Amino acid sequence: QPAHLCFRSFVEALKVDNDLVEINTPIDPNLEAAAITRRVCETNDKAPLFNNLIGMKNGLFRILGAPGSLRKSSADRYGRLARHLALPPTASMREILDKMLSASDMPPIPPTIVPTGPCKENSLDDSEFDLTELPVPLIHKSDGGKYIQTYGMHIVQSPDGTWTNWSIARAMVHDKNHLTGLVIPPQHIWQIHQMWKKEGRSDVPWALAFGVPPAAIMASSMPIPDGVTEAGYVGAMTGSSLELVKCDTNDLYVPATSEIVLEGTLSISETGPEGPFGEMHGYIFPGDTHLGAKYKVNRITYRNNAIMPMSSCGRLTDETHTMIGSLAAAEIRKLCQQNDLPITDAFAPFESQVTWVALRVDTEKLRAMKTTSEGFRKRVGDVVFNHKAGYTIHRLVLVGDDIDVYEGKDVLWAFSTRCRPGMDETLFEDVRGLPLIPYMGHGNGPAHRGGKVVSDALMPTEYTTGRNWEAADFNQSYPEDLKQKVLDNWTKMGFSHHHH
Amino acid sequence: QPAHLCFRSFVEALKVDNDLVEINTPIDPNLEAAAITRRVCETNDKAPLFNNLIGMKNGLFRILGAPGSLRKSSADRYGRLARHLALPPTASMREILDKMLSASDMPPIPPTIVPTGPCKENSLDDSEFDLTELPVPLIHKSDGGKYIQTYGMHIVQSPDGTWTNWSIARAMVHDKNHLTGLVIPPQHIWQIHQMWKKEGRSDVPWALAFGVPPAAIMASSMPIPDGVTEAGYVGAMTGSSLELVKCDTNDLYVPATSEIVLEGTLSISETGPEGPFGEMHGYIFPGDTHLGAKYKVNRITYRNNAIMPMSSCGRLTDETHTMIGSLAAAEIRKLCQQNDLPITDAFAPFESQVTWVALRVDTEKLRAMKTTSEGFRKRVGDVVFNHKAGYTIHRLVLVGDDIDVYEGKDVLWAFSTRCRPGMDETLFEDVRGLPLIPYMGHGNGPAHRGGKVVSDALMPTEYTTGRNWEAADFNQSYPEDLKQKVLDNWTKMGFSHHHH
Ligand SMILES: Cc1cc2c3c(c1C)C(C)(C)C[C@H]1C(C(=O)O)=C(c4ccccc4)[C@]4(C(=O)NC(=O)N=C4N2C[C@H](O)[C@H](O)[C@H](O)COP(=O)(O)O)N31
Ligand SMILES: Cc1cc2c3c(c1C)C(C)(C)C[C@H]1C(C(=O)O)=C(c4ccccc4)[C@]4(C(=O)NC(=O)N=C4N2C[C@H](O)[C@H](O)[C@H](O)COP(=O)(O)O)N31
Ligand SMILES: [K+]
Ligand SMILES: [K+]
Ligand SMILES: [K+]
Ligand SMILES: [K+]
Ligand SMILES: [Mn+2]
Ligand SMILES: [Mn+2]
Repeated sequence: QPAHLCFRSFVEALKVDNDLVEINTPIDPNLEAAAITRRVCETNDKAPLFNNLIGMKNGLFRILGAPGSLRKSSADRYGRLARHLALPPTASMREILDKMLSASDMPPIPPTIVPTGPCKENSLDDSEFDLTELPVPLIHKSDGGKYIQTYGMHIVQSPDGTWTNWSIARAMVHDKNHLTGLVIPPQHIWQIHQMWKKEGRSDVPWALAFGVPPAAIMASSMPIPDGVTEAGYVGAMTGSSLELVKCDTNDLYVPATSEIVLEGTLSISETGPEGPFGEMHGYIFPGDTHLGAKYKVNRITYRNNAIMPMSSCGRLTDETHTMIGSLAAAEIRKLCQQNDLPITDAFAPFESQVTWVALRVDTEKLRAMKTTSEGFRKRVGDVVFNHKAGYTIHRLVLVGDDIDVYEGKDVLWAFSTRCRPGMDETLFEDVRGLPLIPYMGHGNGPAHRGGKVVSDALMPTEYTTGRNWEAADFNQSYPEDLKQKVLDNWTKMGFSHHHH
Repeated sequence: QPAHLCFRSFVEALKVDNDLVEINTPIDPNLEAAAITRRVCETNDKAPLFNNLIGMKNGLFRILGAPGSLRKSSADRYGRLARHLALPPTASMREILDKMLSASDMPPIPPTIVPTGPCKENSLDDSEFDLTELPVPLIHKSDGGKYIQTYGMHIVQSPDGTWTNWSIARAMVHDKNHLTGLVIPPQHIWQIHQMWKKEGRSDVPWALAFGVPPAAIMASSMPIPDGVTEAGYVGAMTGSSLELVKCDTNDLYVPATSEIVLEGTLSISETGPEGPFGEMHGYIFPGDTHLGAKYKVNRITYRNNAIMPMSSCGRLTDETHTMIGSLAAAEIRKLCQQNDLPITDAFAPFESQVTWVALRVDTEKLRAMKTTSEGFRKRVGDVVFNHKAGYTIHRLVLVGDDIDVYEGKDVLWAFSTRCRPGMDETLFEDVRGLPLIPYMGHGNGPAHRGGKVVSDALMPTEYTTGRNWEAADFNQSYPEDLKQKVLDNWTKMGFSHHHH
């Protein structure tokens, strides 16, 4: 089966790519696996596969770290993401995000139910497993639990059966048969949870599948619209109906090739201690435990020689940056276009800790709108910050057509030189904020409200008559024939490969 | 003579350092020399020495580009700056800025007058030179003139004789015996010019010395206090009295080893077209010519085989970043300390196009002040933005003790995660602004006023009880013994030199 449709095949793809380090000597899931993975993420090294995890029993489990993190080379920087999607390993960010958006104007391709798959090779009933006895990692030294769930997919369905959501949300072991985790507004797992709570009759049927088809974990990390079943969106994007098997203990359906599946319920009434956790923005607040949602596990099924993917998240660069930021930016690009705004490209610069999105403006279209910065900033921020796709983003930077938003240095240049602090910005205090950002939940103001801004790095003539500068750079401040002569004589004169 | 005291010796030092490319074939001063130099600056290559400049006659002149730009290696990144100051080539930014500040609490060491020096080896009187016939560079394709002056020192003295200022300000050729250039508030050349204008009796005696002692061009680029003669400050910093010779046609004194000296007057009444120029923030606005100050040249003296230093300035990284930004930041650090503010370090991140300064706070001292963000931001911004040392800086970022302000990635991390937009910021609209920033002079508001901000990236507990987080990074979220084990086993496991 293809790498984008089968996690086991994805691991083989990383090996073939010379992008895997297999570690066959004993590694402790208490911090060691995650420390190695953290080092990998901070240095853009090969992904680690821990084949000999201290505490692994009866097949549960090996760990793959850094599944969606960056490669060292510029030419295949995003190759691990490309390998989630059947794209060439040299694919650009633009090409990856376009692939992720391509299903948004296609009919869904609903999944196909099959009678069995590798995820049924082994099972443990409620008398046979204990989550406290598995080699669940302690990911950061101050975490408030062992975070089993950093790269699996939660599966919950609306009470009326019409929407099945797949998403990533963290969860940690509570006791032998429970997890606690984040379930917070406006996330779809929370929206669905609320539907069950208002119905008031039963806990939410739930499954958590680890080592799912890579294309499915990508959509799990993307804020596709309310009501849209991720499986059919992935089917459309990949051109293939995903094969799913029914859970044993409930009527949810999981990918046939899932490495590990937990089946059970998400409580509509119970909570338990959750966190703290070393989060996407690079911080942990030791001791800041709060009550989180509580999951009961009734059954485990798993592949022979199951592999658990793990994100050792925090400071740059890991899945919480490459996937959360970029996929939010993609959805924001589309949202803006659907609201008739002249946005061509969007990206969350890593330098911003993926709290900014830079929006590239088609300034020919902007000029035709015969508008102003104040008005335009207001319109953009209203669209984005009132929508779920804008949840994680606290600063929008509007830039003109000369800026490549996928290049952080160029975004920082434009922001620092073209947006006058205060005057060229509009603050938004009556929008939902992301509490996980330290300046929100641990800051001076409301944890859940405000703290957002549109920063307009469009110059005045971009609204009127057109760009009225040239850059003072090699590219723009010298004629073509001279530039080429300089380049052609560069090594001859005594000065200093694409792939590397 | 030492490299820090003699420009010719500095050029030899760069050669010895394997940090020079000598180009002995003909190079056109019309764009080609500056294009090569621009490429060097954008790639951190070796400095170019153009020994065969088309139009060089009777010894005027060779060009050295990129004299204060960066080296490629991390270990000697700032080595060219270190070579201005007799520091080891591995000197840190902190060490360079401390050297530049060291004279601020020392007695001046006044200069020594000597009867002659190399700068008197050749001369051209007013019947013998024509500035339009020298190989003056066109630095950017849209510049409004040939900018002879990008790395020399203007020398002007107060009418009462008590202050002699040395500074860098650009100037271009106007005609055979005049330059035009920027002379703008609050710069010392402008302050002195104003004194002569109010006296109303004569034009300002002036000299412009190119290829001065490297320690002197550093102080020329630094906003040392009003009234302080740079020569005595350099003397103190270097521990040696600078040797100066008298001009032939006026009573100013120039460094004995200056490569090229122009003597004449800065008019108190005349102006001429100046600019546009590709400036420090990375832009040129073609056609934006404005009236500038007008200089009359009466005499040229020069060394045999004179070398003109040239900054091909614009986008990162060149002298306008390494020297303007860093030296402003140094002076701001000292200013803050002298105003009893608990600042330990300051740097202008290159990523900000040197429009920001990050201020590292001693948060033990801050806690003892029993203050708040609003109050502290206000106090810091009042000190800095009401002072000349703050002129070029539009954003101050306050960070706590865990942030290395000399590392832009860490400044950007702290700004993006710890400063809530709006709430954690104070805008300053009634301060002098830097018109050269595009969002000022070519922006939506007053060109010369406002557009400044203090952004407080101190977390709330840094004002009260102390830091209450750990970073989710390799360094902070794993114990020492584990980190060391990981590092020791890194290459053994299969993962990937200081000098490179
Ligand atoms: C990739 C990824 C992702 C994620 C995550 C992760 C990862 C790796 C981890 C590691 C686990 C971390 C964590 C966190 C931390 O940082 O901790 C986080 C946060 C983030 C932001 C926000 C808030 C939170 C999470 C949780 O927990 N919760 C939630 O909520 N979310 C989330 N995410 C996101 C998501 O996935 C999206 O958003 C979609 O979109 C969903 O879907 P829908 O369907 O709903 O749309 N997480
Ligand atoms: C290093 C350097 C420096 C500079 C420069 C340069 C360089 C290389 C060039 C290339 C030539 C460029 C130019 C520009 C452009 O960019 O164009 C500029 C600007 C900048 C900012 C601001 C405004 C302007 C100059 C002019 O022009 N003007 C002035 O004013 N200034 C200046 N600078 C600064 C200075 O030097 C300081 O500031 C001190 O400090 C002085 O001294 P005192 O004594 O007064 O204190 N420049
Ligand atoms: K999703
Ligand atoms: K603007
Ligand atoms: K100066
Ligand atoms: K703050
Ligand atoms: Mn969803
Ligand atoms: Mn001065």
